[PDB]
Amino acid sequence: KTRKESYAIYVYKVLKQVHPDTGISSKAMSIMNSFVNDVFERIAGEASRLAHYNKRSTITSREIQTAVRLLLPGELAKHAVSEGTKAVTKYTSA
Amino acid sequence: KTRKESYAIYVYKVLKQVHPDTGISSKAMSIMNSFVNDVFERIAGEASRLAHYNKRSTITSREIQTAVRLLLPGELAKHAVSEGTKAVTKYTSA
Amino acid sequence: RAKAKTRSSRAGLQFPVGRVHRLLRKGNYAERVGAGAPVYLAAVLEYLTAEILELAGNAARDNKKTRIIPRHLQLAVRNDEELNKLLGRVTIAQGGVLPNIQSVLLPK
Amino acid sequence: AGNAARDNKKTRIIPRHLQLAVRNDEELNKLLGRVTIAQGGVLPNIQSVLLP
Amino acid sequence: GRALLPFDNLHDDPCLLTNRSARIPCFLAGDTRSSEMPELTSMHTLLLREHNRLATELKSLNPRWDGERLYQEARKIVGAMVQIITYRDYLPLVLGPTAMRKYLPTYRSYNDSVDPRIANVFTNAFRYGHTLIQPFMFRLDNRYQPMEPNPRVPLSRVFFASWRVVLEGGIDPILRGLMATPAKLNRQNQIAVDEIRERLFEQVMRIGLDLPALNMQRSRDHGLPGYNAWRRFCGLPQPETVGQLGTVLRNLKLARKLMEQYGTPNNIDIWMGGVSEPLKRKGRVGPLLACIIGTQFRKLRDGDRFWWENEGVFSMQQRQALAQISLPRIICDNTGITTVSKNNIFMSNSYPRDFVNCSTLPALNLASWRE
Amino acid sequence: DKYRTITGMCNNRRSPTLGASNRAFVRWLPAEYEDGFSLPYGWTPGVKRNGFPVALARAVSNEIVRFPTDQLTPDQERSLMFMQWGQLLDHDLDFTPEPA
Amino acid sequence: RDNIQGITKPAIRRLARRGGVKRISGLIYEETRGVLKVFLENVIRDAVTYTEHAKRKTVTAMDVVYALKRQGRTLYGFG
Amino acid sequence: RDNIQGITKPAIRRLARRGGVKRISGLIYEETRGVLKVFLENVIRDAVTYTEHAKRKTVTAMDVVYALKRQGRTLYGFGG
Amino acid sequence: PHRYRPGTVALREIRRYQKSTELLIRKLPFQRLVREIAQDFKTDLRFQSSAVMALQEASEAYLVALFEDTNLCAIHAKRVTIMPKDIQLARRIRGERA
Amino acid sequence: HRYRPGTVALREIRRYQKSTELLIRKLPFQRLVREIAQDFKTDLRFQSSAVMALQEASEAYLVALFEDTNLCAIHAKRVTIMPKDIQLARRIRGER
DNA sequence: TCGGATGTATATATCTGACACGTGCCTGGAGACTAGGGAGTAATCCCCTTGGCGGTTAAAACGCGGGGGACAGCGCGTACGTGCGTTTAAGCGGTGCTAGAGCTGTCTACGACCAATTGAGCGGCCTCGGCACCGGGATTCTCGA
DNA sequence: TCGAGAATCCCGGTGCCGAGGCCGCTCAATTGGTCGTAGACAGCTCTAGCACCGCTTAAACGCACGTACGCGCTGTCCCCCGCGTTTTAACCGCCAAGGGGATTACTCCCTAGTCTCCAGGCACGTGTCAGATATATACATCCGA
Ligand code: HEM
Repeated sequence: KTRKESYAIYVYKVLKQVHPDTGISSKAMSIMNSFVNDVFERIAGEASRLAHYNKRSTITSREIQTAVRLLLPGELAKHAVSEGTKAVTKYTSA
Repeated sequence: KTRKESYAIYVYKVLKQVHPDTGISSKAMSIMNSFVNDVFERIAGEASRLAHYNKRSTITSREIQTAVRLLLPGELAKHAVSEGTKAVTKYTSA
Repeated sequence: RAKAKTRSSRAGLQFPVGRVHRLLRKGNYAERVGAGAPVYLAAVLEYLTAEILELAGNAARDNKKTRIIPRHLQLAVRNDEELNKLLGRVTIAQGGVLPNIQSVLLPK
Repeated sequence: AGNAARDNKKTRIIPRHLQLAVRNDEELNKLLGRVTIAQGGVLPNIQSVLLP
Repeated sequence: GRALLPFDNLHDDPCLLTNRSARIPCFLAGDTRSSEMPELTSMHTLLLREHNRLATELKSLNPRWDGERLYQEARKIVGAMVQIITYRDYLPLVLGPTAMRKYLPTYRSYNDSVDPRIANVFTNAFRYGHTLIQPFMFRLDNRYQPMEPNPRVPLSRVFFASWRVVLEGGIDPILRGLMATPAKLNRQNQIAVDEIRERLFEQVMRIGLDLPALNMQRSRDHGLPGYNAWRRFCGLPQPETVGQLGTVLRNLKLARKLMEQYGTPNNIDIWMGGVSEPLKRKGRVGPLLACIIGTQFRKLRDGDRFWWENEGVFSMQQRQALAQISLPRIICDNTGITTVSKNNIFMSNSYPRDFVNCSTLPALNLASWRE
Repeated sequence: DKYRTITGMCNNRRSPTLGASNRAFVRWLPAEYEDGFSLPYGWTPGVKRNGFPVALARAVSNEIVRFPTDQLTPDQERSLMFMQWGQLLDHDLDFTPEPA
Repeated sequence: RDNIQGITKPAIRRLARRGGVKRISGLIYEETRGVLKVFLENVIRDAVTYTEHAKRKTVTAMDVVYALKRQGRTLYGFG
Repeated sequence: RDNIQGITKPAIRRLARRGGVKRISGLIYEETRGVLKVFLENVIRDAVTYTEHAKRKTVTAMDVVYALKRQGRTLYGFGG
Repeated sequence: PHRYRPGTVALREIRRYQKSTELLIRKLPFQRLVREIAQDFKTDLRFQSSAVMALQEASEAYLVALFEDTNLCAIHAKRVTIMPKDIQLARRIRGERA
Repeated sequence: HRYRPGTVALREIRRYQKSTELLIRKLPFQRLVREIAQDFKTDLRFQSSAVMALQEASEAYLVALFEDTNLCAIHAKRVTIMPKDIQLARRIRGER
């Protein structure tokens, strides 16, 4: 056949982290996969625009942080920033 | 001083083609420059999306033609398509 | 080496095919760009520019002027259905508005 | 979405619960403002003038 | 072995008067002017051959059909073909993109509140083609080379010379010459050639005619208004003095000559003002002629109840089949020419840079005509 | 009404005779005549049009249209099929008869 | 084929009830049919353009999703 | 620092006249001031974010143009 | 016999159809309409089932949102009935028929 | 001498629909922009073009909003615009 | 419903600053040549779309009675438009300073790019319990007395 | 308020099909070096943003009337709702063909990548002529007698 990658196992892992006794149907998983793809596309496109405006050839964590602050609304954005920052710290130490 | 590229001489040449005795101010030239940049970016982005959808890695004149068909409204699109074709054929003959 | 002739001259255009090709290559649109895509884009851009400039020049002439100002560009764009649909979410600086008044407010 | 499913006495998450979760949250509703969720329905809301 | 137009009998036939030795009379078609030059006769013969071939293929396609049904169906096909070719290839090359888009927007539906009658001014505003006439008739062989004898003939000797069609190799060289010869560019100092100005119908008539002078005289006879009246009618600014006329025409010598001959822009004839204006961008007429012609053709299209795009005239599959027709396909399908021009036949005039073999372009798929 | 009528009759329901053949032209502007009804301009010598003499059409053709043939400029983007199709379409549209 | 009448009056009433409408005038059914026809024409034209570019003869769900997304009407649930 | 009152009543009345409004109620002015403040806050916040990413201290016209284009309010004439 | 006053069953229907998530248009008529519309653009077109399902979902969402805006427009003019002028005003302000 | 109510209003409507200038004084608008930007970053500078672009965008937005408000007011069989019309126009547009 | 007051478009001089050319320089586009991977044809393959048939029944159509909203007319009173006089900062110039934007130079460390290895994730296969129907009673809301 | 009647809600069985967990592979993701350029500093110039002042004078601000419009308040009538009966076609289940999306494989044209070379397109400088600015005049319009 062929291979079709998707964000299904990772969404299920997060769901088991949050609601260990709750499952999810197939239509809801399709919706979640579409949501993840849409948000990825939005953030990556905004970051690419930011890099192009300043005449940079590289997408860095600064571009991603500014894209998150521009796109995500309200306190949501703030929280997201924290999460992202923590990852890039824990990754750099290890 | 760093050179600043713009679509000014070409817009002036087209204006002299259409209205040989009509001039244009500086604000109007800025507006026309912004218009040209906006339309270029719209068509190029749509063509890039079309190439990515069909798992191709080349932007050809078919992608540009379909982007013009999708973006430009009604009769405009038709005429634009004609003009575009009229160029490529000529470019191939020479 | 023969005398260099521009690509836009071979296609019979005024807009630059070479600059458009460079902008397509440097703009991070696709990995490769065909030979005929810049010609098509330049032709389409020149067509749109000529259309809007013709309408704006007519609007300026109707006003007994010689030079095009943003007011004439706004009058050209807003009086044309296709161009108004293309530029629906666009603001033109120092353009003003199209003169209209609702029939209800006029004296009867 | 899991909280919405639990309040409905259901174990699995269906698109209705995702719609209820998104639409009842201000930030998420503003983020997904121009997005349609399939088989999601709408939020129960009747204008007060229509009520008897 | 290919069909020709049926002959006609008349009390005074100019075709015989052109050459007594040959003794070929004028042809017969739907119009009495079908034999002024061999090129018009060639186009008429091509249309007749196309109708006959369509009728034959419809009879083979549908053998139960009667002759009247075949005739009516081929008549509808040829009418739709002419409409498609005209409104898709000819008018954009006359008006240009801006005028064509302004005066001929997207078709919507039939509209009975539109008057499809031909206006009086149109008969004088459609004579712009008198400025595109070359002073010679060109004929080419199968290799698009000058055909002998007489590769190029003066236009004064081809008027009503129907014998040049029957006895001079047929219509193939004439069509080949038409397809691969550039037209004449209308310039403000080169309006019309002397062949049609001093030698028009030289042999038939006692003295040569003057086509431009005939145009102005006929405009006067019909009682048409002046140049400024039409400028006001179409919505363009109306000049009054020499300077305003020079601004409108973008020329000072021509404005001075027009003023010294007429005395006021209100008196300039419609043909003079129409052909003295600077041409549109990618068009072959000025703003006033473009306005008149676009208005007339928009009225003709929107007022015709049998328009090929109207619902019910043709089936959907029939529409898709018809939308793929072309003049080169008809030209290389109904006679012996194999190499034809590509894309817009009205634009390709260089051999062999823009020619094809027409063994590649598709034909008309009649399979949707099954009853 | 499956096919067209040869004369083009009854194409418009409101006015069946409108658009048919052998009828008068449509005047987009009122006609002007040197007498007001049917006399063409230049019929009677000495009659000025709007305070100006009526020019001889042959004279206008002589001074304005006439140009030496040897500097004819061919069209770089059109063929003679342009002229031929224009003439054929015109012979489709209109034809004004005159008495023999 | 007059299939626009296949969208019946009770179906429009149900769609209005989901929207919170209590009383309905009798002239909004033709208006709703016209609105729906316009919307469907736009979306289907874009979807068929996307299909024709790929040299296919089948309109897939991805074509509809892209046609909706390019009009600012993103739809989640069909890929 | 109450500069929101710098948008005077005659200015709002002129803006309404350009929009074709014939009669204006008395409470329109406070509502218009609130609407304008909301719009300006959104646009200026986006522009300042764009400026800060570039490690600059002046808010250039291009930052404003990009901030407007983000909201779907493309502006022609300033910048490119 | 029993009878409900006008507006009671209407409110019951409003409460019932705002709680469900099903599709409110019959599937076969909508599929036929979609095919007839697509007939103009291209001939002999085939549709996946998912394509028609997506079109139906999008159309129903659009119509429900439009009816919400229309109800707001009707209530603005001190009415309860929903008239075509409300639909026209909502579509003008939204930017569609403007 | 005195004009009837609504006459000078129509004259002003015709006058301000022909001009292209800006209808808000520049200095108060610049002060307002600086005050608003004070809440995001401290000691900020502005190009003159930045303030001019902000003014153009704001004026265009307000004029379009007032057109929609006038339509909403006329819908309710009225001639004056009230805050409820502004709220309805904004809510239908999606801003609230 | 003809004459008076006000507002606005029009034709005629003055002056100025901004647009349209001219000139010098440099760097980005054109002309060659070569290498290799993307894509254009072909040849299977199976899958999923279309077309048909028959039965059950749920929903669309139609008709009727009535009541409750839509729309028109009529005061009434108040709040917004129009003038008019007074206050007040806006706009325009000119002067002066310095912050920071933009360019140049150097250099270093970070990301692209290979090759080799292996395990994470995807497809196919089972299987059992969460949910969708069934029935019934229970509780609630509505509307005529 | 109170009772009869629909309508909706809440419980107990009963299957059943889709969600969740297990193997088998294979194809990206990881690990380990190399290399070359993009970006991170520092200096340094000089542009333009900020500040301050004085003066017209056009704008804004109060204030006083009056009238036209927003807003309740009847009153009629007609049009939409609720309900019952009949008619229609949607829906479900099952069969049968075949068009046409997907995979392989196999080259071939076409595009990227590198030097050399110039012309095209910038920046900078200059001058003159559209157009903005006064000024008086001629209509066009509005309100009232
Ligand atoms: C090329 C050689 C042509 C010749 C020799 C020719 C000759 C003539 C002559 C002699 C007349 C009658 C003059 C008069 O009384 O008006 C005429 C009429 C006319 N021609 Fe041509 N013509 C030619 C081409 C064309 C073309 C190319 C067009 C249009 C594209 C055209 C359009 C007309 C029209 C509109 C009339 C008026 C018909 C009428 O009023 O009855 N002609 N032609």
